[PDB]
Amino acid sequence: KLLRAVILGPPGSGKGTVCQRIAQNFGLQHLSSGHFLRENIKASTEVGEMAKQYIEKSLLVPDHVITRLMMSELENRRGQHWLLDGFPRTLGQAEALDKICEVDLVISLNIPFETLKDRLSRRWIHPPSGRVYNLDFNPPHVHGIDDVTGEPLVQQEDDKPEAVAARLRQYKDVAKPVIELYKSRGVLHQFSGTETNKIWPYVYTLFSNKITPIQSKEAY
Ligand SMILES: Nc1nc2c(ncn2[C@@H]2O[C@H](COP(=O)(O)OP(=O)(O)OP(=O)(O)OP(=O)(O)OP(=O)(O)OC[C@@H]3O[C@H](n4cnc5c(=O)[nH]c(N)nc54)[C@@H](O)[C@H]3O)[C@@H](O)[C@H]2O)c(=O)[nH]1
Repeated sequence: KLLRAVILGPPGSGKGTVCQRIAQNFGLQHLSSGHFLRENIKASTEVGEMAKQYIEKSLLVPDHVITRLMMSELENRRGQHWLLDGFPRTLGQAEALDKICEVDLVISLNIPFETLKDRLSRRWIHPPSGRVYNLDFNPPHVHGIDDVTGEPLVQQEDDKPEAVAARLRQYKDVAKPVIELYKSRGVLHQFSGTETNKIWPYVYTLFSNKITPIQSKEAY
């Protein structure tokens, strides 16, 4: 009935980029744990307050806290098509997911470390606004500064080479049971390469099997 789709891959792999193309071609919003984590911190909710207790201590917010805030969001979006970016991260989150839907489509992105490192080295942000500047696509009008405020741009910690390598290894270690699970159900589609542009046509085709591509009024 409603679509239940998932895009997985290590940080830097282009999950956000693919989700954005899916929005422009299908009108399908994507849902991510980081985005819902932000939203809960801004609203100062009970789960937001739990996450902040970890963050204040420079601790990773545990998977179970993320499962909690994600299931709560999905359980309140039961009449919507879902496109999940990077969730489930773990086998236990995949199983949590199983209780409230049947996952139709899983896209896995396998991108070499060198590409990950080179993509993320080219990303800068304006931290207060969260405006993101990809230097190969949308660089700031003036070098080093935000387009509105002219305040200096920052490189996110996770975007630096050592952090990129650490996060890739963290991903590899956790990803295998999740990919195996969806592989045995026949819903997993795996893509490798260095260019999102080259992977996109295959992903497009998979979504158009499930939901109608948007066309313009005068395309008839
Ligand atoms: N336990 C726990 N888990 C968490 C927590 N928060 C989030 N999680 C999640 O951990 C996730 C990792 O999430 P993250 O929020 O820390 O980071 P992530 O969603 O992996 O974001 P990234 O922005 O690092 O990666 P991604 O969305 O895959 O990349 P993006 O599409 O933004 O591309 C990166 C750059 O490459 C560029 N790009 C893309 N394709 C190409 C291309 O073809 N060519 C070039 N030159 N550039 C390209 C883009 O313009 C972009 O600048 C798991 O899956 C869970 O969802 C948490 O607090 N605790």
